[PDB]
Amino acid sequence: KEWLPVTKLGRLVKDMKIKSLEEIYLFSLPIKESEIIDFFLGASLKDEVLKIMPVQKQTRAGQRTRFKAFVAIGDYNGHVGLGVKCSKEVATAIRGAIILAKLSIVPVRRGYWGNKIGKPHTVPCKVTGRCGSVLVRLIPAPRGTGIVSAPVPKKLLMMAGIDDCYTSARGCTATLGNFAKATFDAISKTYSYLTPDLWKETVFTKSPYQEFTDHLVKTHT
Amino acid sequence: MQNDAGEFVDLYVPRKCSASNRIIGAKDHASIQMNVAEVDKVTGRFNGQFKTYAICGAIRRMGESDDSILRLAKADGIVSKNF
Amino acid sequence: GKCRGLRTARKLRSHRRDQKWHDKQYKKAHLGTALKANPFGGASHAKGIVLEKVGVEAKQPNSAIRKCVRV
Amino acid sequence: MRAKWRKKRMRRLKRKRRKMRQRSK
Amino acid sequence: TKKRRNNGRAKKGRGHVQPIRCTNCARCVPKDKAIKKFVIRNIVEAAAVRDISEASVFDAYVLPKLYVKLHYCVSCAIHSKVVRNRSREARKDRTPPPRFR
Amino acid sequence: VRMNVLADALKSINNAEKRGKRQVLIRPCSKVIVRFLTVMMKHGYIGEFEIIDDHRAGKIVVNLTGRLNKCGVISPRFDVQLKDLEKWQNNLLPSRQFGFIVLTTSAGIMDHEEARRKHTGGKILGFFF
Amino acid sequence: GRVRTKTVKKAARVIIEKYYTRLGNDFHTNKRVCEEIAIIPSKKLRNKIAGYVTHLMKRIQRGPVRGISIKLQEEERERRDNYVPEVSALDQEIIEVDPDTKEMLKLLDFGSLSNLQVTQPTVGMNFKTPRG
Amino acid sequence: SGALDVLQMKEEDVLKFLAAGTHLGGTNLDFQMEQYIYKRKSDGIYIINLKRTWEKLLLAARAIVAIENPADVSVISSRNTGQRAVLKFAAATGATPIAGRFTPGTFTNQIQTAFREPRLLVVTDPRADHQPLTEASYVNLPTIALCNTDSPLRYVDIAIPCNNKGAHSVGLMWWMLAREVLRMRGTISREHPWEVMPDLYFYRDPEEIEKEEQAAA
RNA sequence: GGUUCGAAGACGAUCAGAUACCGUCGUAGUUCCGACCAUAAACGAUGCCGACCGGCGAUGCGGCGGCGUUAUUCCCAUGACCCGCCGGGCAGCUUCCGGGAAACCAAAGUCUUUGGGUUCCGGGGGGAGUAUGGUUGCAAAGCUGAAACUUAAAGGAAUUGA
Ligand SMILES: [Zn+2]
Repeated sequence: KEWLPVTKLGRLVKDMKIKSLEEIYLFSLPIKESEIIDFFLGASLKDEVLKIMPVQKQTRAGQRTRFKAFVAIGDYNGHVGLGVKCSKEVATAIRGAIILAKLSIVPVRRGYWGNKIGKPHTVPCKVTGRCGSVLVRLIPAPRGTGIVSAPVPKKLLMMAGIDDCYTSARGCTATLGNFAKATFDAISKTYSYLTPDLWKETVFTKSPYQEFTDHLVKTHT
Repeated sequence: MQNDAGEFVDLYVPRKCSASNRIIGAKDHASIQMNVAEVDKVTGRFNGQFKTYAICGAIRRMGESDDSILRLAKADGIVSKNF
Repeated sequence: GKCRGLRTARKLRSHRRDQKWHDKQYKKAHLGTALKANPFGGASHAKGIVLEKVGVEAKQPNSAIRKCVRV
Repeated sequence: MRAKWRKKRMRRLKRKRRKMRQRSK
Repeated sequence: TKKRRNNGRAKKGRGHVQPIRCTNCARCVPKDKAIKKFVIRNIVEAAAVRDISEASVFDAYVLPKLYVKLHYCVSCAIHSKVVRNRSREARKDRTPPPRFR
Repeated sequence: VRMNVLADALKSINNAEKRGKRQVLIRPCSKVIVRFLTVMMKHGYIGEFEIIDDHRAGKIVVNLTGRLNKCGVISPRFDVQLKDLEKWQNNLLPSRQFGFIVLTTSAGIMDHEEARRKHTGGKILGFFF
Repeated sequence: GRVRTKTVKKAARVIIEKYYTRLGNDFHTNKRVCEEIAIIPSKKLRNKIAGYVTHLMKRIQRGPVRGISIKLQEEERERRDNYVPEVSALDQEIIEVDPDTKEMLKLLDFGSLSNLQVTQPTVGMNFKTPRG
Repeated sequence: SGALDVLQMKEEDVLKFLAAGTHLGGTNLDFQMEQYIYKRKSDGIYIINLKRTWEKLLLAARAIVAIENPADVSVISSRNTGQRAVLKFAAATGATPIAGRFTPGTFTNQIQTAFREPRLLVVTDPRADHQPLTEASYVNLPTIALCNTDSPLRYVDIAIPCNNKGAHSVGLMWWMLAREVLRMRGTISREHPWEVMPDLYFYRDPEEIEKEEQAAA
């Protein structure tokens, strides 16, 4: 039950030197630990099982009906994730889906709709993510509208926090394996977009490994 | 990214490279903040301060990273202009 | 269409009009021979006279013999 | 049965139809 | 789908080549479609050269060679068992097998 | 055939922005293209440019900056009224916070926001954001 | 087909790496050492393990073994991996000067001081070997 | 690579480096290596600009000093030519070298016990160590590669044009890099050159070792 | 004019059952002149024009420059080399340019960030390119072209059991 810090950033988490989880996103460091997110955000981190997909690979000894669990993760106002893990038994499938969902978490981009007051609620600009035959055109919406879409991406946007968005589907959206990757890429490419507001250069700082590189090599092996 | 009051409503700001004048994505694992240690002109030893740079994944997958760092150091004033 | 013309209104209008004939769903409802073969001819309900009853077999595995009425 | 044989059988059948029309006219 | 990158022949932008009749069968094969072979061989097999070198009138008589340009089609080449189906990564290699002996 | 030269120029600078070039060289010296460059100079999306003028269509060297996503061409050029301008900017511009629709008038070439105050329409030129 | 098995190979390297000191080239020496340190159920397995240990000792006496991590060879590698030299190469007063770098070093802070000497340009004809 | 007025060079080591063979390039040419060409030489020889290699070496040494901890420096070697050279370089620096046998699972996977994280990596050859070029994209690790005119430039961070065929040309560049890193860190004073014959630091063929042992004994 | 080859057809076996595989023959065709029609996998299963977007070795044309060469050796420059540069034409290798369901393409990229100009054509599958309408032709056949009726399917890519 007690977590052991495998990575070098895990020792910094165990020593409480890095205070912000967005400093990991700033340096774009690869997260390969599952318990750090549960340590900081324990009660807010919620799980929702979307769909179990059985697939049958055919061998000479009949077939092996293995399951593919889709588990969405995250608080309703904050970070969300999408974990995909296929296994032959349901306990290992759900456990691997929860672990890969804790590893893969993304922030969503809230924006304003014309007038600037209060907290942002809608999608700031027209972005999309396409793969397979799924194209969800993210169009902004006024306040108090809702998500005019299918109920599963409506639930994903309720988990995201963007309460106001108009969608526009295109093609065969019944393929869930391409649909989940499309709705993951569409919310992943929100921050990766050149905007006229982002003209001032981002100030830099020392790497967190370089800042405490004298202490981490001496506090353990 | 202001609000009705005036405070920046965003909680983190992404990076932008100065060589290709392009922003850096969130999950860009090839992005490196390359540091250069400052060297005294009369002693030739370590001083204590550093000079930072930015490397994004697009320049690395295109194949111009060693030229982009060379041009950034040339613009900052380390590498000579002619080369 | 494919041509991004300026004075090309009536050409693409005639193309859309011929596409309206080439469409299958719009053409079938507006046939004269199909409306002649239709026993209603625009009617919703219709009366009739029963004269005999004929049994009809069903299809593959889910089988039955159901008695229809010749009207 | 191929498409070429179907075309040949329909060619013979249309020849028979032309013969019947020539005997009718 | 299209299996090969080309159409199984060396026809690039011409359209028609000279038809060459096959050696084993009488199949009318195109030139670039045909599998061509060029085999050189002495007329002696195991001991005919030794028998001629023992019993002859002339001294150190040179032997002729065989020069026959063979042609095979897709069926006849596999019936003579020359070409062989390879892996899909090895199909793209237009190189001949290595000439070592 | 090269009928709309401005469309090929916008496509060339669009591929230049997709690759990440620092400067671009174009062949004609069209006054509409020069005025469009001076319109973009006031917004500050690109850097300052120069021309090499021969006794033909002189060449233009534009030092581009990474402050532009896509500048598509409008072909053919339709008229824009005051009442229909909302329907133009609804499907043409992505967002309400950022977006510019350049259009020429009888007075001069100006953006969409100044034409709303002056209350005078004109034919559309393009869009850039 | 007297091939030493994986149950012998997983055991013998760990035994030598732990008790590298108490070993010997003789068979009867380490045959009784393996009886002390290890619990082997059968005489045939004991003799196979002891023969493979003597074969690994012959490999050690011949040269270095890639698989096992000997502490003595690790110390010998650590000596030549942490042997810091006294004075290394570069900063003599007289090293090479290149004429095309002479032009580009003139701009920034590598100016033409008194301690410079341009050399003659190197001879060369053509930079392509014939393709055959 | 800039803001120094201390190190200065005059004439003499042309006669040493022509016998060493660091000016020698490859046969073919990569299009990204066109700016590093100084001149040509007969029968398929490029002349690598050694004093531009000096500037790239100074930039790489600034990167080595900016990686302040000397323990977490990965010196990756592939062939038998650059084994004793990177061993003596690890002796001069105080880091952990990798002389061949890269194991997929030490840095990428989290099962094996050897789970380290050195920041700075030094690549001997890209076509040989194409597999350590993969983890530079997954993990944020700077890369100092040694490249030829025949070697391409893909998934690299900084490159140094050197000859990676001759043992003299490899051991010479390591033996010159080891002085620059130690003088830019600073332990030992800037006073004396080296007296001992340089045969110790180059990689030696076993037939040459047996021949020298027979000539000595 | 008809040498050779060789539809129809004969003979010999073949086959439980061969005017099928195969051989010996063999008519029309096979070759041209003066004509008729428009059919091929006329396939690259890929509409035309103009531009931007990596590199490499080489072939075929024209032009241009130069260490060392052969021929006329003996001045003179072109044939034959080698080293280069450009344009048009045909390919190949590598590739996180770019995209797709993949094969893969410097084009099949320059599409959701959707508008460069630009003619023709398809709307679940069959009937069916069938009737019927005329047009061209000595004949064969080509053109535009339905409907009643049936059909929850008919398909493309790419993997297993044998
Ligand atoms: Zn054949």
